[PDB]
Amino acid sequence: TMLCVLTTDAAAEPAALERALRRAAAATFDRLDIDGSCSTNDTVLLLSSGASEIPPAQADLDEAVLRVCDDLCAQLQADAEGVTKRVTVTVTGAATEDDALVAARQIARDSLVKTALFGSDPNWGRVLAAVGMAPITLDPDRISVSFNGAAVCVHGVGAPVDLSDADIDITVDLGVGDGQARIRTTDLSHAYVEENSA
Amino acid sequence: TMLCVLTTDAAAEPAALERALRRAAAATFDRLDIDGSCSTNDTVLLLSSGASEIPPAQADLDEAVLRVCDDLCAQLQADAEGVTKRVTVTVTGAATEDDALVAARQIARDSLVKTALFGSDPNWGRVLAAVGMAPITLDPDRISVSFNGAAVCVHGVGAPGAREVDLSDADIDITVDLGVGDGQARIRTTDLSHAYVEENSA
Amino acid sequence: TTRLLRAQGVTAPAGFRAAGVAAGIKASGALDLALVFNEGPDYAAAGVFTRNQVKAAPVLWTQQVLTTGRLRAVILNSGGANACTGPAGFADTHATAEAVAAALSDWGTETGAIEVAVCSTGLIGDRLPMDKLLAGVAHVVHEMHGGLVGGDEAAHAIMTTDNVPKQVALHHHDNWTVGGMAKGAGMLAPSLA
Amino acid sequence: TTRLLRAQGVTAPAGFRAAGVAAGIKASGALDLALVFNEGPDYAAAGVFTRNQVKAAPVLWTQQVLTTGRLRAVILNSGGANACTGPAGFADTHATAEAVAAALSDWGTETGAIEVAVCSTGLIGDRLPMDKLLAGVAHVVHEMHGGLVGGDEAAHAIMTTDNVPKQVALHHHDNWTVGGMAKGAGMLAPSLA
Repeated sequence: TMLCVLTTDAAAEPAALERALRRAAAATFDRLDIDGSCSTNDTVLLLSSGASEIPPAQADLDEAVLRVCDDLCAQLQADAEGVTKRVTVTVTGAATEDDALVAARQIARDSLVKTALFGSDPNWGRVLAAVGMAPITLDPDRISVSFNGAAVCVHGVGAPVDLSDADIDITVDLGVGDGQARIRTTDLSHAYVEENSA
Repeated sequence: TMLCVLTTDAAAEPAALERALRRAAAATFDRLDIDGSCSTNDTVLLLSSGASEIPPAQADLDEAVLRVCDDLCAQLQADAEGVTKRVTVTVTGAATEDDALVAARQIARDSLVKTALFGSDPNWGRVLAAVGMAPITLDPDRISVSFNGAAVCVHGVGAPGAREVDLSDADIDITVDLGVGDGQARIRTTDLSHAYVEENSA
Repeated sequence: TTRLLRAQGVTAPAGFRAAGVAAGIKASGALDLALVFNEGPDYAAAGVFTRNQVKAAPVLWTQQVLTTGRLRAVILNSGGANACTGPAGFADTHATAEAVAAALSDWGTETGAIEVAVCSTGLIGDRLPMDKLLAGVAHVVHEMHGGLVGGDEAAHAIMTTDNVPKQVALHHHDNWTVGGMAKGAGMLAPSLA
Repeated sequence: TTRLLRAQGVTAPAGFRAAGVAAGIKASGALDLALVFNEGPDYAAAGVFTRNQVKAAPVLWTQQVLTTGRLRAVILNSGGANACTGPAGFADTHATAEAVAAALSDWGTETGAIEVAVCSTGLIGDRLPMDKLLAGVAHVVHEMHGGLVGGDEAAHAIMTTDNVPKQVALHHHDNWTVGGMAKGAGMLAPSLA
């Protein structure tokens, strides 16, 4: 379960808060996916006291709420159950932004990708097997996979990487458009398993 | 990867074999779901020599291929990577057959459901949380659940005794009833164990 | 001039008090009940909630309350989700909000239950220990304050399997601030609306 | 008396031979190459394949083969998926089917590549060791027999992370049989068409 309480002393009506919250939640919490299990209790609240007496431009209020939520998501990812790797899955070159998000989640949730990651293994094969199941526009012969900026798969085949560190970026380009999206996730560790079984 | 080859000495035209195989695969292999990861290589082939010189009725050919595939699915489940629990997830009372299958698969793939089962823990709340994410017609107040025949959830709340249900044995059946129709479906799955993680992270 | 800083939370902006107490909901004795209180002058609120078709009592309650766009307080517990607990679980949620409203009203600020958001987190399927929770409610109203440690305590009290709390505040150069706290380390794949 | 019997597989029905050999594809030197041969008189066949948009060379080749409704043999290797291997990987699949068809033609049954289904399982992204594979094709064709042990060696040869083979046969009371072997212990959630 993810609970979050936001507060502000900016002067803002409920409609102003709703916009800032819905934009931030779409970009941040909605793209945080640790173990692919969505809870019965998730809640995010945003309250204003207006104690500053200052009404911000809406764009600035939105940006402030986004920065807070995004940093909170970073903190949630860093303390996830059994975390050993802090993983970002970026999909670029999709037909649409939604396609990229769907692809990224498919990869992030996949149990063989997550275990390869726990093992510090730049296993692009498992990434391709995963993304191949995404319900989106896909050309297998146009896909590239990178781990920490190093291309290991290009044009859907192995290119002619040390993942020992905790931070891992996987970047997959689909070469079928300009849609892009990014998911924060983690690996599937013995620690995850033990915490959730014992 | 799942590879399967079937052979028959029954006399049958390609179209008869195709009907048999498609019907069997949909009911068996397509409902076998161990770790939620579909491979680049999966193949099922059905060959006929017709050496028996007997042309069976279509229904009889269908049933035989079905029984064979269903048994191989049981064997594949039983020897899954790091398996400790052979888990069958049945959903009944769904709005459609497809809804029940989508439900059953949502439960079977859930990492918290699977780790609870590895622990022999009847953490039925995890099953409710999982099923509530299925993109199906659902009424949370009409969900009932049994584990190995014992009630754990009744009309969306806990059954008395639920937390003492014994899941120590290797076989676990989860039956979830949705009270919104008569669509039903069954998935063969397994738990998520330390052995699975070790095998797939080495 | 704008500063985004960790180690600050819900009480960073003006007009908010918070606290966390151990109410004995958790067998361990750890902090398990948080309160966040808006001092005014304004009470604007917005909220988004799980898209899970199985929603806990406190979600159903708070979804209803947010239709007003107004909040005085948020009361949050760990040590139990109050989820899949049926009408009786929803009655407990209502009773919590009423108890917070009564404690605040007695403390000096007239509040109705409809102005109190309720959140819970923890095991699904058990009912809440109401004697402990209601005793905790009275306690936490008398501990809340505007200091940064009040925010810290509230952040700690909402933790379940978390090892550290999660807090941040954005200080805008135009002299307004957004503060936040969060929790969640597992069953963590939000889909909010 | 229709019976479903384990430890019996693809050579249980009449008109079928099989074998499995250690071609040196696996570093272990376990069995890694299997052959199933149809003796006729009929050669009817049907197939279904992964709905994954990323399809291995042998899936692409066998889908093509199956448009004829006709098969004389299936060659299957473990120790490598030959997946995501480009035009050259597809060439390797064709070279295997060609090799089997030639070897059958030498064995005594005239056969063309288009009559030979090809399956692979193992790691994704690596090329096959063709010298070793092709030497194994010669061996496996010379080894194939209609005995149960033939079906059994083939069921063993297709294993990767499996601990046991998977085999069954249904003997219908009208004197015909359906036999089967399978493998797969992980990356195991088929979606077939």
